[PDB]
Amino acid sequence: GMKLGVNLCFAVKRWLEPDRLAGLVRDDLGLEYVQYTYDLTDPWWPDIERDRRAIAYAKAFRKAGLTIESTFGGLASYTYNHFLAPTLELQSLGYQHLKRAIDMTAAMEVPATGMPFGSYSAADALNPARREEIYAIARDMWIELAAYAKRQGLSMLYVEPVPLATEFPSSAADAARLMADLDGRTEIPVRLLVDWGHALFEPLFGPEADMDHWMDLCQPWIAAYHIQQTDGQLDRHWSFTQPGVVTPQRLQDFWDKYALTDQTFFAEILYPFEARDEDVLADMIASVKALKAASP
Amino acid sequence: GMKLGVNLCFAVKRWLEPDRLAGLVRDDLGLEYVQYTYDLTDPWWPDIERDRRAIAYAKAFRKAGLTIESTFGGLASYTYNHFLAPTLELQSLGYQHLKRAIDMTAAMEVPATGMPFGSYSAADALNPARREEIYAIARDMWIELAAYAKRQGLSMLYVEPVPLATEFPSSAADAARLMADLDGRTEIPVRLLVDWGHALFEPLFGPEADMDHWMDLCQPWIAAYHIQQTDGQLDRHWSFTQPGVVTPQRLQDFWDKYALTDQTFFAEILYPFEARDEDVLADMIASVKALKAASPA
Ligand SMILES: [Cl-]
Ligand SMILES: [Cl-]
Ligand SMILES: [Cl-]
Ligand SMILES: [Fe+3]
Ligand SMILES: [Fe+3]
Ligand SMILES: [Mn+2]
Ligand SMILES: [Mn+2]
Repeated sequence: GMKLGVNLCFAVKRWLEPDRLAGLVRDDLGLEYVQYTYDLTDPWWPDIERDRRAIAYAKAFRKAGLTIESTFGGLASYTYNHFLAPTLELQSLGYQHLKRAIDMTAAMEVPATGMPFGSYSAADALNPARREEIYAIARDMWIELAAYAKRQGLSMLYVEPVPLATEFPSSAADAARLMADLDGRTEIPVRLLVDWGHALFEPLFGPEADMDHWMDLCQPWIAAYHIQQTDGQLDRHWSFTQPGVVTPQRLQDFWDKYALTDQTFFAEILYPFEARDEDVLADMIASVKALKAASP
Repeated sequence: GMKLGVNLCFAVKRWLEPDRLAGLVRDDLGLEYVQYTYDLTDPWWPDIERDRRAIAYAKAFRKAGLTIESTFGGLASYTYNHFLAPTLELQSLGYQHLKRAIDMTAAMEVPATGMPFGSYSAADALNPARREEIYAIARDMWIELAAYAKRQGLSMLYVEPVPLATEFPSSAADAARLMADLDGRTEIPVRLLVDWGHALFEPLFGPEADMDHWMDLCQPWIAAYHIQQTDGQLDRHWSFTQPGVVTPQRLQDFWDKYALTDQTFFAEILYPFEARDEDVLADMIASVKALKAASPA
């Protein structure tokens, strides 16, 4: 069936021991394809200690026979505005964040990394001229960072669109424009990672909260996915033990409809900090079994 | 009335212009006491750019007539395990995290900073020997960091207990132990900031999920609070337009019962990222109006 994976966001703060985490993904989840989260080792940490730990993960995962296909921004990263921030200095700290995340990913010998693109201030979000001026700087920064990433040995970067009018890209049309702006201008490809819970967010996208609309405008650029359960009313990141609009069969039918091959459906499931480790692990296991029960 | 303040977590990613943020707290929320969040300027950022931005917020708030009483950890910070992490290198990254936060706080001329103490890994959380080993290192770290803070001009550090058995301090008994261990050993005081949603978390604390139990074991050490609305079943951080067990009047009755004076009740309200700016702002204003509506004895 569908190529399933897991983003390690479920394990944040909890199963930190590299061999224990690899074993959990292999033996408990029965999954092979992994996306490593910045929420395990912060790009900003001094590089010696950061990379020592990130490399320990990379080694443990290789040894368990798992494939870390990419690293990706998480909640610590998403807290700040990065490339669409309201000052050049803050946008340059976005450059430096991603530059450092690229270094860490190269230390892991992982081929790709990505993140949401960034976020406008409240004032800037309301001002199209301001948005475009900021964006032009951001777009040039990603050209330079693609070149850097290529020199570090990476093969691809990703941008993850978001369900916010105050950020970019939000809509399938926004993502199409970003992808056109970068295509033929970057030394390695910059592609889209589309999160099902973002695309299906109804309050912002209404009748365009629809994955066919994403394929219509963006199919050729979508290189990977985040999957999660949601009611379409907030970005839930629920597991597949929970009810909502993203049934496992809906996922498998999309997979088959578009003849997908290597565009990993990474489960990106978030738990409240205060949930107990045993309950999170049980839930994650039942959730993966629910996903694997879809009929191809 | 009770001493209300606001933690700037509600503004993260949104009202970032320093004078607009300051004016919003002053004019729209009608408040004076502020807790600045690490979520606006990351302690890890390079010092020069980091302090330029942090200092711009400090100056704008001071000019608007607001008092930034402390800086405090937010979600970016809480993502990591820090002082209770399973390797000494990860613990040392927690040390450096707070050291850098102290640098940023001194640059702002803010007198105090704090955060939750840190977090055990899943394996270590179940090994009392490991917990003890890790904690003894953590405690020694905070001693050194209190010495550094004093040298940088700070007056106080805070630890925020949390509603997880995998972290310490969690219970009022944990918090009393940490406080007792550190009292007389630190060059400036290390005190508790208690979040009403953490103390009132029922699934962990059962009948000890209430604030009188916190005063019974910890009163002398609780120097500030986070207030939020909650149903007591998860750590909600709801605003005071929402139903739940932490009513404005209950907060005012607690404030009067214990003769509190300067121990600021900072509203710490969390909004989904995807909520619209104007909806967050409207709700925050109605929430602060609800809090001000409480009736003092
Ligand atoms: Cl572990
Ligand atoms: Cl703004
Ligand atoms: Cl440092
Ligand atoms: Fe996602
Ligand atoms: Fe809190
Ligand atoms: Mn999301
Ligand atoms: Mn909390």
